[PDB]
Amino acid sequence: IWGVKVRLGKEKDVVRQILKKKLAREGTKNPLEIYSAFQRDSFKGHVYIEARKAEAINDALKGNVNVFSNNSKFLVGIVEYKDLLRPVKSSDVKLTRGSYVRVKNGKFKGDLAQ
Amino acid sequence: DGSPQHIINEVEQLLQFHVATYMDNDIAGQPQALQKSGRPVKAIRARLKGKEGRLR
Amino acid sequence: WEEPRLILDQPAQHDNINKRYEIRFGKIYLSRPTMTEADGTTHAMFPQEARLRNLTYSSPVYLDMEKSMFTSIDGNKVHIGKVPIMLRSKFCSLRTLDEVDLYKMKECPYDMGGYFVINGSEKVLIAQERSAANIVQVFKKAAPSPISHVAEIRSALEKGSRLISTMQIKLYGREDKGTGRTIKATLPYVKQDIPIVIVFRALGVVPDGEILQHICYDENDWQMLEMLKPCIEEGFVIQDKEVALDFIGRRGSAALGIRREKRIQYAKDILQKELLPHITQEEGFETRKTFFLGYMVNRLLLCALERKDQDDRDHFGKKRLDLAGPLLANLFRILFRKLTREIYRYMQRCIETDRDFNLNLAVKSTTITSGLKYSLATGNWGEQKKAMSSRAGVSQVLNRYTYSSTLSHLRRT
Amino acid sequence: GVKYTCGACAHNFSLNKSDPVRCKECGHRVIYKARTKRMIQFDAR
Amino acid sequence: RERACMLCGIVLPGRVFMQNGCPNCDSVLNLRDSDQATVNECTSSSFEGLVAVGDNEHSWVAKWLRVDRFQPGLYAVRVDGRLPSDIVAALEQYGVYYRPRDGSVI
Amino acid sequence: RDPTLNKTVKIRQGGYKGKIGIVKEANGDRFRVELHNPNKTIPIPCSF
Amino acid sequence: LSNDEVNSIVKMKQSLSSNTGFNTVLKKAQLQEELEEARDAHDHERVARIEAELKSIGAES
Amino acid sequence: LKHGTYEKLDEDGLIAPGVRVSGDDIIIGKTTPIPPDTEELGQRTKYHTKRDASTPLRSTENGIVDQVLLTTNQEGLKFVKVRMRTTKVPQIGDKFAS
Amino acid sequence: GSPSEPIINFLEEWGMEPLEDYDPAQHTKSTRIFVNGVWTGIHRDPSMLVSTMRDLRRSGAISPEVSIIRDIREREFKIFTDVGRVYRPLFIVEDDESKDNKGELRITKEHIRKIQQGYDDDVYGWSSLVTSGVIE
RNA sequence: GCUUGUGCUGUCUUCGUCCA
Ligand SMILES: [Zn+2]
Ligand SMILES: [Zn+2]
Repeated sequence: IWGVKVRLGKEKDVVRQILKKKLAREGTKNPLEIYSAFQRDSFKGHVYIEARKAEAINDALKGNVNVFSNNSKFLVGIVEYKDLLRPVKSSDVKLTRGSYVRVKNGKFKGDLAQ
Repeated sequence: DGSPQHIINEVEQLLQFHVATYMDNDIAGQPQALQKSGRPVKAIRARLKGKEGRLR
Repeated sequence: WEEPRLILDQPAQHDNINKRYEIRFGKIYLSRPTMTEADGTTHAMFPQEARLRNLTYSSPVYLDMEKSMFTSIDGNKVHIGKVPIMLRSKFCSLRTLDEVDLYKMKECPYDMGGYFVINGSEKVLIAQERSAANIVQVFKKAAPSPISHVAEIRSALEKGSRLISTMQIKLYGREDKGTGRTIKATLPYVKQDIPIVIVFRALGVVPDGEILQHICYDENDWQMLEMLKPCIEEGFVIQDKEVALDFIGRRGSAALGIRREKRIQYAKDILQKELLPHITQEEGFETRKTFFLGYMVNRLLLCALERKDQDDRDHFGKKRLDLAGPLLANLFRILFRKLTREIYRYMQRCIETDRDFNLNLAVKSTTITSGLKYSLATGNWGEQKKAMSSRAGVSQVLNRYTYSSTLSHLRRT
Repeated sequence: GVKYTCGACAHNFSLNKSDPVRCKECGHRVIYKARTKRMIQFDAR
Repeated sequence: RERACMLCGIVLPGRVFMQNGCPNCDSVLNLRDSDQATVNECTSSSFEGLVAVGDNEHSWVAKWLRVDRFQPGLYAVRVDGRLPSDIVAALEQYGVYYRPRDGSVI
Repeated sequence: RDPTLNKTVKIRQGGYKGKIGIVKEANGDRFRVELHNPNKTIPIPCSF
Repeated sequence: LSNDEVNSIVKMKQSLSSNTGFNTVLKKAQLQEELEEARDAHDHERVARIEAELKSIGAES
Repeated sequence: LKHGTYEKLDEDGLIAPGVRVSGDDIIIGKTTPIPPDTEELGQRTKYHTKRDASTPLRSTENGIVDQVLLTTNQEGLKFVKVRMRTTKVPQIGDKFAS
Repeated sequence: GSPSEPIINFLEEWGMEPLEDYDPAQHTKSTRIFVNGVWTGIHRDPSMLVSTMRDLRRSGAISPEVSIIRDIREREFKIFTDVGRVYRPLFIVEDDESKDNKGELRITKEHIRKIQQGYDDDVYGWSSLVTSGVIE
């Protein structure tokens, strides 16, 4: 797994472009030899691609404008693989009826409401 | 929340850089902390040295 | 017209259609200075009004942009900015006015012009003194240094008169120290110095006798031949053109891991271009470059053998003065490159939406307008964000305490 | 209430702090205030 | 407008789920032959962690997310909301065990 | 507050007879009057 | 008065304006600009008319 | 407000040419608006809504107002220039040279 | 600033030989020719060449602000059309030995009278003096 | 019956003055 720094707010765009290129080049003489790619909202500015060769990463990033000029790629440690996909604030279970909450704005700004 | 060690290292180096350039912005061998106008930040050390410094 | 073609390509596959999008720059159109009011009307501007109302005396610049849509299966005047006008010049409104209308316009007939009016303030450009380009200068390095003499040349293309590259030929080894007195040549985009014999072979002249034929011009001078002997001994290890080019290509500061053939091509590129660019730029024209290298080495040897004094740095016939023309040309080159990059970025962003852009929206005239206005108003002769580490005082407020002081300020360097 | 004078055609007019600063007849954008009415005295020295 | 299918984890537009169904979960949810009810309950528009998979068979990420037997496309690490009890019981009738991707179950 | 502040005044006696001025300071009888042509301010009793 | 009304009044009086030194200088400058535009466009017919008009307007004292 | 005088200004906030001016006197009167305080508790005509931004004459200078210019800037707001004139007579301590 | 292409054309017209036809052993007495700091060729009769270039510049064929320099000691002949060179004018003394006017100024009272009148006897100003060969 | 109001930016750059 390699991680590459990209411009802020374009991570999902890079993910979709990588998926589109992988689908388009599938079944060709030189297909995009990658396996998966993703990103996390909390880990801003990082795009993680799972592959086996650095040339595959270079081919995947070729033709993209959100990637910075320098090859800001690093090797993700194997122990970090589980941490990259661990969930966050998932235990929570929506709002509960009958609870007392406060109002952020409006004419009743700050009044407690059930 | 969640701890990828590389991101911890990046943000903690950013914190170290901010604390270091808050006191000394003339560190040799690294770029200076700059203002939005491009002028360098006036650190505490630069307030105390030179003809216009606190002492002289 | 220096960079007249912006090019965008897109090998669309979504039926392979290779599409090239390119825009050409045409003619430049200038006008007399105009003033645009808040209510929307326009009228001809004169310098007294600009002085009284704190306006800028400047004129719009228009450029013809032509767009073409190339596709292979396998456009009018755009306003690019406002340039301040120098008073009493060919493009000033006061050039034509005779003595009577000059009085009616509240202009003094004794006023001579030669300045600009930025925000109602009179600014004068001060001539900048620089050393001449394309001349060989040989200097003596000081004692606490292995180098004893240096031969440096700064190269500038005739079109535009802009510095490109600097090449030095150092003479290592002190008198009776450091064993042999080797001559190493510094090359652009090369991390470590190179002996003269290796680069001479790389240009395409292998035999050592012909290297001496190029360098020296009188065989009976045994002293210069003796001084060149250590260089021949050091360069004897290389004996072929291609290995010499490869040796150039390893140190060429490029990305690590480049293949041998690509290294040789990179050496050929960095040798044809950026090595004495003022001589020539085309292929197979390296004979003149070899002769000029021989000339530089001959000058270095002539100075090193105490046959001639080192060049006078303070000689005034080796200096040049930059007036309003060259300074504004350099500034306009920087600002136009910035505007072209902005147009490129906007075009790249717009092709995502796939629309027939007007091309009157990509151009930001505020770039050139604000850059010229800032540089003339503050005197910092560079980009506003690059104000730190930039030349200052190039533009000053005109002195008006007395007539003689105004004349002196207008003729200063 | 206050008198002015045009910078081009030297025409006199008045403004009421609500009109645009312009000459009435020739539309110049530059106008000048008129001299005061207070007594002006000098010591001739 | 895009929604993340709760069962298989794929992310597709909600109208794509309404018109064509989920290409993987159609065998047990019949999403292509169902109303907006099943689309709304089995797919959620609130998610996090967009994932694009090219080769399901050899990707360790696909095995870790249990999506190596599904169609390549957009996937979500975490999906807000869980499948209802009746749908869980229906899946248990088919012999398939449902493991929630909401993160709250581990 | 005196009713003579910031009012045009004329001097009738002394060494500055017949000079137009403006009252700037008036505390006790010694009115301070600026002179229109000489760029100066001079003390003067209210009687003058 | 508004800006548009003031400009309309100024244009009306300019139409009524028989002659004014400032306006004659401005018109002569505008004619000179039009003349240099015609000269740079290699229009040998317009430039003669502009020169004749300038000769008629000119010859001041 | 400032410590200088304001009686030399006209209705439009500008001094007129021909008037004597001393140091600190106000020659251009300008105000900027300010969100009013709780003075809406009742202040019939004496509740402050403006802050003074007037231009005084230099404290060391005095003279006569020579010319007052009024126009509009590039953006479209008003724009004033006031010129002061004075005569300087040679005295002990003035510098001369051949 | 002036273009260097007419200078190269004039030099090639008057017998300058390019660098590719140059052998340093054979040319032990030829003069190197530089144009704007670029060694462009060689010549074996520099006297006639410098005389022709100077006469052409004095007649207005070459721009008056072009530099024509002959270094006899170093066997070099340099020409500059660069921008930024500071120059001053001087009277020209007739240095031709074969002429009767040797050692005398080229400018006469006829030139002064023409300058005072303002026109030639079948505008006569400073540029007329410069292109007549009496000032350079 | 009517009473007088109480203060000031910062940072650079340039040009100068008197010594040296
Ligand atoms: Zn008028
Ligand atoms: Zn599904």
